[PDB]
Amino acid sequence: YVIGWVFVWEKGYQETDSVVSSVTTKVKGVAVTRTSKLGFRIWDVADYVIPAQEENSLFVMTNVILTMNQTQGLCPEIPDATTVCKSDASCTAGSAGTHSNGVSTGRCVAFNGSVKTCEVAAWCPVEDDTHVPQPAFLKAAERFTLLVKNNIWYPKFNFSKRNILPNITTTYLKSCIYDAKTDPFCPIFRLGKIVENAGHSFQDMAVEGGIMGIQVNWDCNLDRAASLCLPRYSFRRLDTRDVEHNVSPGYNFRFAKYYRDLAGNTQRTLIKAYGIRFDIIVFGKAGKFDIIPTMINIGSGLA
Amino acid sequence: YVIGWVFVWEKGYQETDSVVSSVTTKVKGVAVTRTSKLGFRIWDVADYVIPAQEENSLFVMTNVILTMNQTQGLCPEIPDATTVCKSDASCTAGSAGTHSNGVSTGRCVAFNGSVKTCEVAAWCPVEDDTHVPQPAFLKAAERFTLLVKNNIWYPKFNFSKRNILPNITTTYLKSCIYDAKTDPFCPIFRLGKIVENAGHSFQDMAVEGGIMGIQVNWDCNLDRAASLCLPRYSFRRLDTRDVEHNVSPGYNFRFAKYYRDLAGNTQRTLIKAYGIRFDIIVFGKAGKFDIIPTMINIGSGLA
Amino acid sequence: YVIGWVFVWEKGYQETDSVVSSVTTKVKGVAVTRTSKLGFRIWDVADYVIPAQEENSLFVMTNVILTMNQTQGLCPEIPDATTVCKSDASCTAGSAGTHSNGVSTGRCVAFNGSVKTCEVAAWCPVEDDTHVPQPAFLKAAERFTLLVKNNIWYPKFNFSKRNILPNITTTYLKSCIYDAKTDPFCPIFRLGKIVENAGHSFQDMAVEGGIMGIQVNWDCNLDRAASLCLPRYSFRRLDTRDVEHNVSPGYNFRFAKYYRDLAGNTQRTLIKAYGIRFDIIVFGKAGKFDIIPTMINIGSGLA
Ligand SMILES: Nc1c(C(=O)O)cc(Nc2ccc(Nc3ccccc3)c(C(=O)O)c2)c2c1C(=O)c1ccccc1C2=O
Ligand SMILES: Nc1c(C(=O)O)cc(Nc2ccc(Nc3ccccc3)c(C(=O)O)c2)c2c1C(=O)c1ccccc1C2=O
Ligand SMILES: Nc1c(C(=O)O)cc(Nc2ccc(Nc3ccccc3)c(C(=O)O)c2)c2c1C(=O)c1ccccc1C2=O
Ligand SMILES: *[C@@H]1O[C@H](CO)[C@@H](O[C@@H]2O[C@H](CO)[C@@H](O)[C@H](O)[C@H]2NC(C)=O)[C@H](O)[C@H]1NC(C)=O
Ligand SMILES: *[C@@H]1O[C@H](CO)[C@@H](O[C@@H]2O[C@H](CO)[C@@H](O)[C@H](O)[C@H]2NC(C)=O)[C@H](O)[C@H]1NC(C)=O
Ligand SMILES: *[C@@H]1O[C@H](CO)[C@@H](O[C@@H]2O[C@H](CO)[C@@H](O)[C@H](O)[C@H]2NC(C)=O)[C@H](O)[C@H]1NC(C)=O
Ligand SMILES: *[C@@H]1O[C@H](CO)[C@@H](O)[C@H](O)[C@H]1NC(C)=O
Ligand SMILES: *[C@@H]1O[C@H](CO)[C@@H](O)[C@H](O)[C@H]1NC(C)=O
Ligand SMILES: *[C@@H]1O[C@H](CO)[C@@H](O)[C@H](O)[C@H]1NC(C)=O
Repeated sequence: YVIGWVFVWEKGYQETDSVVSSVTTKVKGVAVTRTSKLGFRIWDVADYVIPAQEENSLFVMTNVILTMNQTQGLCPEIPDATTVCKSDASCTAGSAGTHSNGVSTGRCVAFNGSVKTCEVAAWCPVEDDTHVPQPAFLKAAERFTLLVKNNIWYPKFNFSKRNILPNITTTYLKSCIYDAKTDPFCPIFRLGKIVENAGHSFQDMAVEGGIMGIQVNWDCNLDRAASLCLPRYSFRRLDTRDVEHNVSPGYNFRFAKYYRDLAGNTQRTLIKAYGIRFDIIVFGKAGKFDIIPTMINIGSGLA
Repeated sequence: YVIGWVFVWEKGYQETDSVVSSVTTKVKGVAVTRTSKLGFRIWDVADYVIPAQEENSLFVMTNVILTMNQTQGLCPEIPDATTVCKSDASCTAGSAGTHSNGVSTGRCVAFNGSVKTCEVAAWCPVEDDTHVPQPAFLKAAERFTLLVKNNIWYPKFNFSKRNILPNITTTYLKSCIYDAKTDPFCPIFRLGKIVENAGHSFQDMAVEGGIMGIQVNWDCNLDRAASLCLPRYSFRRLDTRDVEHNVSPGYNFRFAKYYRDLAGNTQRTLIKAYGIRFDIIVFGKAGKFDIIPTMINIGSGLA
Repeated sequence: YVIGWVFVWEKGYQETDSVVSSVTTKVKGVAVTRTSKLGFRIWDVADYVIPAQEENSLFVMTNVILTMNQTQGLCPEIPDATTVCKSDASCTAGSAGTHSNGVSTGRCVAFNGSVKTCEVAAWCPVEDDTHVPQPAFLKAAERFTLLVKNNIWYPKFNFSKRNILPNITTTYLKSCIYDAKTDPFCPIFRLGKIVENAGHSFQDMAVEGGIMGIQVNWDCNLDRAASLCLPRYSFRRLDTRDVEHNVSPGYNFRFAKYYRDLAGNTQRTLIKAYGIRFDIIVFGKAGKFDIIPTMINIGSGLA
């Protein structure tokens, strides 16, 4: 038993290589407030997915903080301890610490509540993120569906395969949603269910944003059949909620847009967009018997 | 013969590792209609490539469907069987299926031709994609040229190399275009020829969009010379045309832009951009003799 | 000694696999000119980082060439030797070479200095890049800081780890900046220091743009402790300055924006943005003892 079995279980036979992959992704679903005889911006795939595509990944804008009607000028910093001031002292004029968004004048200017903060020359008013809004603005996004289409290639063979298996069909695929118990190959996932299979609740993760991984895992013993090489799915949170132990901000990005009247009087407005980012983290290795390399590997065992 | 030859052919000697890579890409070429004394938007690299860069990849906008002059409001759905209606029945008021772009009122509203469809509260009018325009709008894109610049690094060595080989020169590189028979190292490819070397015709693939892979393949026996480690090129289609057997849509994306008068009356306009996406799918393994690890590997053979 | 030691040093024991990774990046810092009682656009993270995110990578806009107030029409080509003309000859009417941005009329039109160039139908005036401005416009970017947050996963284990090590804390992390001699684990790098650790000077590399790699390298003997698996950092230039020996342009991209009056009279303006691109090139392999696969590998040694 021993000698044959150990090589046969271990697979020193089968020649193996790691997988070359390509991906495309779409989100589908709509969100709204009010109805007929009324107006409120209805949300679709052309709004909430920006940027429209990324390599192996996509974003969903779950919650938004709005910075409005800016010009460049003079205003107070936000009340945070590292430059809350009784009077000017460490806030050196003509200097700007790496946390900041503007340059000191040397003045501890008055500000409401806590009675003063250090001044900055900056875009004004400053960005305030002291209270990330709750509930998360795009609360309806839990129900949206992500389509993950993936093609795998093995350079050690003429082989390739598409994650939409060769027996899935139109009238099913227009309404299937993935479930590991009943539909192990439908390429469509429901965003709330991506996060729930990772053990987190989308109700909360949507507030401050985060990063989410669809681990499309490929592993094939290519000896059997092309009909029998198959994908398996798993889901992982990739940020972490270790606050005060710290991690810098929960995942977000801070794009802006900018405008003028005909007379040229500039403004920016800035969106601190909090969201969940979905990374389609494909990985695989696959093996095929192949006698030539096997004879060497098993040859060490044959001695 | 046997014992030495099998190890010598197989390369249990040579120590090997898989490649760390970076890429940059530009497209060059122009497209037009009309001439002097006339006006029609002339197309260049600043228009047709959007988004301007992506990781290991780029897009070319071959064909465009235009959704115009929108507001949020009340309008019919497109005539497709899953909600063509004789009268209201399954189209439940206050509900929206995952195919859709708006919410039911419960009314099977009249619409022209096929006499009715279910209503949605939505962006209106709805997106129509029942007839992807032919010939493809940017027909001239077949002649455009993509420059692929790639640098490879092997962490098991101090080694790196640039795919623009160390003997290519200015006056050649300003006009070379790749051909596997005569110019195996020119970094410039012609888009129509990328697709033709994959066996497809750009004349048709430009209509409904798709995904295309430049497999820049590196494989070196580093023992020989740095002058003799070299890239090899190959081209693969990565989407598939298995319609009715289905694949969801052919590759496209659906960005939009949005506007107001000074009085604030909003619009969007939405581009369903169909195109070819080019993925610069670099992969390599390379090997160098190295006596220390060889002595172990060949040691199993020496027994 | 020999038999045990060679297997024990070489690590045919320990089972090993290559790493699955995710990344997020932010830049922080500000740049300015003039002060109070004066106006000049102040620069922050919402301006200079565009595009707002990319997979494993980010851009910093170090230097900008401006193409202004365009319409489509008739104008001369830039004075470059491959179509500087004494009179019309090779510049065939209705043809456009792959270097160009417009189509020949067959006329060698007059132009100032060198007295003529071939005409193009084009966007006009043409893009001029004959003198990349010096010093680089965003000179202050040397002082900006990039935060690199990286999570690693090993599919051969339940294992994962975050590059912000489990003993880094808030009040340090709000002001640490990386240095291989004193702070080997702070996730924040200073852009000028990224380039200086690669041996180049940011003072010059900022002029014509280029590509820069933060090689976050993971290598763990997982036997020891999760507390003792640790990242190591290194920095590499990935473009090259081999001019005249050539490389096509130094790294840049050429986005544009476009506008109309209410009457619809179109313009574009085009930014040839030169910058440094930062690629967070994570790679790792890690090994853990594991007796089952070891017994096979060492079994060849035991014979
Ligand atoms: N320009 C803008 C502007 C603006 O300038 O008004 C406002 C924006 N939000 C927004 C948020 C709430 C809104 N109302 C509202 C909601 C609840 C109760 C009562 C009233 C309304 C609106 O009433 O329209 C508009 C955005 C952008 C973007 O540009 C933008 C770009 C990309 C993604 C998202 C956005 C975005 O959210
Ligand atoms: N805003 C717009 C607008 C608009 O608002 O008019 C129109 C657009 N197309 C378009 C198409 C055809 C056009 N004429 C035409 C062609 C044949 C025969 C007769 C007449 C004309 C035009 O005559 O100018 C314009 C686009 C955008 C984008 O924003 C845009 C953004 C990114 C990529 C592409 C586009 C785009 O194609
Ligand atoms: N639209 C624009 C426009 C415009 O239309 O005026 C001008 C732009 N530059 C710019 C450069 C210099 C400026 N002054 C100045 C500097 C030194 C001495 C004296 C005067 C001023 C300004 O005075 O404001 C403005 C940009 C954009 C973008 O759209 C843009 C988009 C993304 C990144 C960068 C840019 C950008 O640099
Ligand atoms: C496509 O055909 C295959 C045939 O094997 C179906 O396979 C499923 O395989 C998993 C194990 O990998 C089983 O747990 C399931 O029970 C199988 N399905 C069924 C219906 O028994 C696959 O399901 C087929 N595709 C569809 C859409 O059913
Ligand atoms: C750069 O130098 C090399 C020297 O080997 C040229 O190599 C070509 O190599 C392939 C095989 O890999 C041969 O089929 C070609 O015939 C070789 N070229 C020639 C001209 O014979 C390479 O072509 C050189 N670069 C250029 C631009 O010619
Ligand atoms: C977190 O704890 C570790 C404990 O090992 C600190 O480890 C540093 O490890 C390197 C070698 O990898 C040594 O050269 C350093 O001297 C160690 N640091 C010190 C302070 O001695 C690590 O530095 C700790 N984190 C912080 C922020 O200090
Ligand atoms: C900006 O805010 C002011 C009031 O603070 C308002 O008058 C102005 O119209 C706003 N700008 C725009 C473009 O809405
Ligand atoms: C939108 O269409 C209407 C006619 O349906 C037209 O009057 C209006 O000017 C259009 N809007 C714009 C901004 O062109
Ligand atoms: C474009 O330039 C002309 C002068 O050449 C100027 O009159 C016009 O106002 C400029 N356009 C804009 C929108 O500034």
